[PDB]
Amino acid sequence: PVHGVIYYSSPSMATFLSPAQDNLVRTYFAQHLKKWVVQYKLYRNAVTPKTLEFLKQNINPSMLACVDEATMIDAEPELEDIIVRTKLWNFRQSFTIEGSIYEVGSFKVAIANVLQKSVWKGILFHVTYDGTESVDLARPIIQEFFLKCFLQNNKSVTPVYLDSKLLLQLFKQRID
Amino acid sequence: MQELYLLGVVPSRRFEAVVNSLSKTLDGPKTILEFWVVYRPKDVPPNLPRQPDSWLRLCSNIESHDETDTEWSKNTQWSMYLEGNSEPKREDKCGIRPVNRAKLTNGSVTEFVEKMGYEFSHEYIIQGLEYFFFDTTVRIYQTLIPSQQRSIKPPFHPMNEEQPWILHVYTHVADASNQVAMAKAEANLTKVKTLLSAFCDLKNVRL
Amino acid sequence: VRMDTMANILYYPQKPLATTRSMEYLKFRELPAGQNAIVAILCYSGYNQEDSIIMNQASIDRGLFRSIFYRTYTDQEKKIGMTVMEEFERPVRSTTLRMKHGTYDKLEDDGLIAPGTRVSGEDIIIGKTAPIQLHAKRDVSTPLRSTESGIVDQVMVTTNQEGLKFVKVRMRSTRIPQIGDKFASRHGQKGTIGMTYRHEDMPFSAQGIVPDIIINPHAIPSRMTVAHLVECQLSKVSALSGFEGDATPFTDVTVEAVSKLLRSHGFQSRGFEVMYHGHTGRKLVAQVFLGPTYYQRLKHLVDDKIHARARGPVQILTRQPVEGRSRD
Amino acid sequence: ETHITIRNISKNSVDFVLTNTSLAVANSLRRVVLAEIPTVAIDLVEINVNTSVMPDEFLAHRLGMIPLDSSNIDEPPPVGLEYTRNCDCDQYCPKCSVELFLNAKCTGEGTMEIYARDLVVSSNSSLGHPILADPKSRGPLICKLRKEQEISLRCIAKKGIAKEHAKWSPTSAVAFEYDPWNKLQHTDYWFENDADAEWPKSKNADWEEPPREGEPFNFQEEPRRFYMDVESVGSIPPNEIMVQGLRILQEKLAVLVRDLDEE
Amino acid sequence: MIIPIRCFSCGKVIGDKWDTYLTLLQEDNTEGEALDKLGLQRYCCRRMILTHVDLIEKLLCYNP
Amino acid sequence: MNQPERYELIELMGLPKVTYELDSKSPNAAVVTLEKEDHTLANMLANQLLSDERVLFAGYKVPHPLNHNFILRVQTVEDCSPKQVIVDAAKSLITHLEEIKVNFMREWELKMISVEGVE
Amino acid sequence: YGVVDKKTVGASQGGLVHTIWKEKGPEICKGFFNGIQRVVNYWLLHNGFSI
Amino acid sequence: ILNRLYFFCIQTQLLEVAQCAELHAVQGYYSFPYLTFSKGKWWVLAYNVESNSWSVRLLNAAGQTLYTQDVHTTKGTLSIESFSRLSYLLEVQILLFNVQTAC
Amino acid sequence: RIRVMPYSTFRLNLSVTSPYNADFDGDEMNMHVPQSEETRAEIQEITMVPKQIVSPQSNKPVMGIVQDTLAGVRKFSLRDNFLTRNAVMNIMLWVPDWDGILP
Amino acid sequence: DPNLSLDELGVPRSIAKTLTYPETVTPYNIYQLQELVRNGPDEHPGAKYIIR
Amino acid sequence: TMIYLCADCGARNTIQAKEVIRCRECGHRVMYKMRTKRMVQFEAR
Repeated sequence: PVHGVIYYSSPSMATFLSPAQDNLVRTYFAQHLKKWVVQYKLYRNAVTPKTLEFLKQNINPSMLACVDEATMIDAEPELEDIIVRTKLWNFRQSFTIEGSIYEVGSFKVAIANVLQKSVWKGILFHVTYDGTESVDLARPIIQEFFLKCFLQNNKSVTPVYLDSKLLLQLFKQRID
Repeated sequence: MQELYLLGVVPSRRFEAVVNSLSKTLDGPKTILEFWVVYRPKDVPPNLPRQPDSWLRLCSNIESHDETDTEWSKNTQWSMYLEGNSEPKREDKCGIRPVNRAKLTNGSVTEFVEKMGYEFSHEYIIQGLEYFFFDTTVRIYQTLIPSQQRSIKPPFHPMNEEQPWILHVYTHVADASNQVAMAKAEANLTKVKTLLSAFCDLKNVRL
Repeated sequence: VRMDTMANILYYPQKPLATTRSMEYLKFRELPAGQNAIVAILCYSGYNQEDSIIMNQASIDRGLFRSIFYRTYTDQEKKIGMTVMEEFERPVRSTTLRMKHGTYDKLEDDGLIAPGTRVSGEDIIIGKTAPIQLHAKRDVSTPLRSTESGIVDQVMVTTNQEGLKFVKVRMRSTRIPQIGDKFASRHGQKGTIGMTYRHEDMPFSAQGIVPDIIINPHAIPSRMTVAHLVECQLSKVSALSGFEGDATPFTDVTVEAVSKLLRSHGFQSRGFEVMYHGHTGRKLVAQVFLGPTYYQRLKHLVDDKIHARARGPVQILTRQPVEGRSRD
Repeated sequence: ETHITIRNISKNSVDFVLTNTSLAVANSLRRVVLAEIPTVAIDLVEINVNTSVMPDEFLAHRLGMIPLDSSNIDEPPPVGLEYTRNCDCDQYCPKCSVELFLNAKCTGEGTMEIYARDLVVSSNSSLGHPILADPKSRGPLICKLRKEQEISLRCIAKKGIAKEHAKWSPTSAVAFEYDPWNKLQHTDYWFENDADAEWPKSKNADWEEPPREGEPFNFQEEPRRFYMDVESVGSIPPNEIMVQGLRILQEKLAVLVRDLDEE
Repeated sequence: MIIPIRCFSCGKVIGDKWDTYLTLLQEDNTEGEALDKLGLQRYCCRRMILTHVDLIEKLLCYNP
Repeated sequence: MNQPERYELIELMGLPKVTYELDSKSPNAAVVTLEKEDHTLANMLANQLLSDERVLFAGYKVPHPLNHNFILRVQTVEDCSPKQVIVDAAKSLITHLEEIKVNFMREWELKMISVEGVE
Repeated sequence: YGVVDKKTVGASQGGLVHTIWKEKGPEICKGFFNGIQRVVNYWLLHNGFSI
Repeated sequence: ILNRLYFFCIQTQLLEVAQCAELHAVQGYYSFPYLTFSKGKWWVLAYNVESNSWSVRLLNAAGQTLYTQDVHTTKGTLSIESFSRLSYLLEVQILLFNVQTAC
Repeated sequence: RIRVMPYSTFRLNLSVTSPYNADFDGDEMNMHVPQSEETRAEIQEITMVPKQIVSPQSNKPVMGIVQDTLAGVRKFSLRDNFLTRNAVMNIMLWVPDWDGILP
Repeated sequence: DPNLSLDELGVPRSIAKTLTYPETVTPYNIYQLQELVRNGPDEHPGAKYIIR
Repeated sequence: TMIYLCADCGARNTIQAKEVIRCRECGHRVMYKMRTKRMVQFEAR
């Protein structure tokens, strides 16, 4: 069940080209990076950092990645924000992942416009498919449908494996 | 989460007799068993929030867990609390303390508060009884000090084994902005106070 | 070097462009009051109205009429007695009485401030003490009027006679042009800034430069001040020449003369020029009289003239409100 | 078709001509180039010792305007840093702001003359390096010194557009002139004694008509053919500016569409 | 004090163009017109090196 | 001292960049309020937006040179939309821009050769 | 008919300003100054005028 | 809102009728209350019915069409859609006629 | 009625300058804020730039279009000045209470 | 300023942040009026002093 | 106590509180004060 989110230098068209496809549709696919910065120093990096991003995997778990970057605990609150707000912690220019996952058939295509606090970042694409096969028995052939509909100006970034793994994979684009 | 509450000691000699005046007429009994760690965020600079609530309180409910089973410390359910303090000028009135009822899901559990670097401090275990009235509930207390740090094995350490039963009616408001649940739940639990007054004398205590 | 109260200098002074052959003596070109500004008389927007002007922000950003405002605080050390001492010791919140809203956190061990510490607000800069458990230390130290800000140029500690110590503190405070500051040419065109348009908005045309400030055409015909005009037609002509154009009071030099000198460089023998709007790109129907001149950065700025009261201090004898200044 | 017809070029300016396009777009390009075009410039100095004659305040404002290399810029991570405002790091970090140094002293007794040369970047071939408009010189002048008047400055640049302070625009001015004779009469020339006789024909006037007749004048006619002429500071090559002009002008139109087709 | 650097109206850098300017109107027998040899076609800013006062040589000689 | 913050010129203070809202009066006509971006984007969707026969009105005007924004009214009347009229416009623009972005990157190096080289 | 100048939009006797004031009281009366002093300023912005 | 109940419950009905002959009725190509009907697997030739009325309105735009009013069109099911396809084959022969009329 | 701009001067309305016989030569003008809700009423219902546009000194107006907006009127009320359809539109967004209907 | 209604006057925040203008607590205000205090006297939409 | 600097020489006078204002290896009696360290926050506008 290989993951394969792709960043793109040619946005906008996802809202436009995918509906232009003659095929079927499903629901929402939006998620949100949220950079953090402790109001004082000390807690600066690593295990005890300014760094933090609760990660809004809105689509399924509804559970934030309560993660100070590579610090693995997860929770819905939110209430934890206020807990973190004890005369503490700020933000930084995170870029949210939001969109448009749709039913297709043997495979299905998650879609999301990506948004820096500076408004825009650049659309990501994903296609879930059966996992019994080895990584590339058909993944490039799946990418034939990344060329159908044709997709352009893709970034080289390649997160790789259900979808809970995408959480760590967010970092793969977050660390960029 | 604005908890509203009171306090009233029950000597153990009259305790279960009170329970007869309670559980027969109420939901429960439910024995409580939850291992605390009230970690203190020793931090710089002043003015620190420094208040007892400001110190963190990871809250591992374990009541169904074995008294000797080893997986507990980061597999059995945990929680966390800072909570706001009960209201100023809350004389005799049930104390109103907003609460962040944290929850968590990973093999890592405690670690994040030390990922926040927070130091260990005092610890105990809620171990009393609780009796429902819808969203409201009474929570009579038992808070034995654990036999060793991160040790779930009894006997534990009440300040006296002639332990006071710190009876404690309560409720949990979602948000304090409306007058509704204020006077409403205060009335219902004041009537609950009338019920306990048939066998006890609860009071507010500053927090 | 001169420690001096209230001083105002120019970041970038300039020679009057079109000047009279009578300044060589007034040593004026060596220490100008002026500053040459690509001016353009246009009726554009409505913020440059009835004796008022609108200036280009791009310019003020690179230094148009940027000035400095040194102020200096004098303070000696009176001694009557008997033998009553009064040193510049740093007030100690252990037996003073009385002085709040400091902060004295900015005084050195010397009880004096060190340049160039960013001073603002009612901050204090020196500290006094006058004898009378825990007694007794008074406070006759001088604070800093809130209305002022900025860093501290330098301090000079010497001796008086008298026979004690004697300190002087000077702080600098850059002052930029802001809506509401005065400017006027050398013809009594008292003007005030009405607005600050950024570079794009202003009529970029077609050369294409941009007016540094633009006065309104109704400040001409009634105040008959045809000199303001002439100067600008002549300043221009120290374009492709640099020939410092003399403006000598009575000479053969005429309008009809300078004009010929104009198309001589490719322009309109009369000052004018076509002008392109900043929003659209449309040519303006009318032709603009665009042409340099120097305007003088007048004193008395705005941030010194604003005033607001509301339950402030009051006299002791009459118990009515104090007068201007103070606080406030 | 075409759309542009360049004439002369140099190292600081780019003279050319727009063709099949509308007035709006013209202007809207003039503007773009004069304002919102990302660049590096220094926007924070810390002073240690300064016993020179230029005050600290006066240096900041001056050290600012001195142009720097920008080149690519909009192409992270390296060879381009994103605004220091929306950065993944905290406060100020070399990952989104380039550090500069100035340690000028005095070893002479005559007179010193410190130029833009004496500064020191870091060695991260950003850049970076300021510029040297002067011919085989050393850069724009900063300050003068006599005896012992060493100054010590820490400078760090951020990213900004003219809008935010005229300090950034890498663009001097622009010199357009659509309809050089007077086809559309978008202007009423002031006489004073004889019209087409007082106003000078323009160098760019020799590329059109419609003298003679008495057609009479047209009106179905819109202004096309615009004679622009962009000149850069020397901060970033002479377009550059233009090229990067539409890249962040298209993307400004897009913002719009995406905020209307998603919902 | 010293050339403005960056003309008031445009952006045309003028910090560079003076150490070289002064070495003509007093060292090459060319006119005020000579600046034209420095790329000063606009008014504009070119009245910048021209209308300027060298207020630092005559300020620098106050040594502390 | 009362100088608005410059950075508050290029950064929406939690203000929704775009806002689309009908009018009344007029019928089949809405009014768009782009914020912290104006005097450039606006002029285009006009002297170009009015080029679509589908249109019957083209607002556009900054309310005050202090607030960095601007409105845009479009009427049409009668079939759609007019959220679609301005987008069909915007699209026609981005694509008309490249028309020149390409000619530029094409004729540049082409008149770079005549001034010697080499290679 | 004719042309607007001070004769009619200035404090004249039977002045236009006078005539809507006075029919029908201030406002839209108060708006009159806002309209013309807004419409025209806007016209003039792109009409240019100077001497 | 009752009309919402009507069109929606009927939507589910037709979805059950959409099973065999996978007439997907994806709504992206127009968002009308008239509601799109479509087809499996699929330049595009549209498919529309309403009353229900068998108006084979193939369109893009608007391609050349053909129309019928067979059946009471209340009861289903899948077989009737199969008949629609049976018509649509003759419609393909008619596409060849469309190729004939081009010249 | 206050409100509320930035920059440290009092912006006021040009057509109101005549009554204050004073230009912008860097003049100062005083502001007195009422307190009690009973005076707030006086200086609203009796004294108001609006209800004061006609002093009884002369039973003639005391404010009127003057300066640039005036010079402008002439140079625009001329029947030599036509408006391109191109706006019109633009200039219609002041009125400020617009019928909505284009003339 | 050409852009203010006639009966309009531009008041700089610097001043607005130092005036008043008491205003008793109406039963219509309590909520609205409170927000002001909780805001601060340094935030335009704020206040100074509370009288009892 | 602190250090002071003379108007002419500039040599470190490093003189003590409450004494006499003057110098050491020279003359004149004034003196300014060394600039603090002090890395100071300065915008470039």
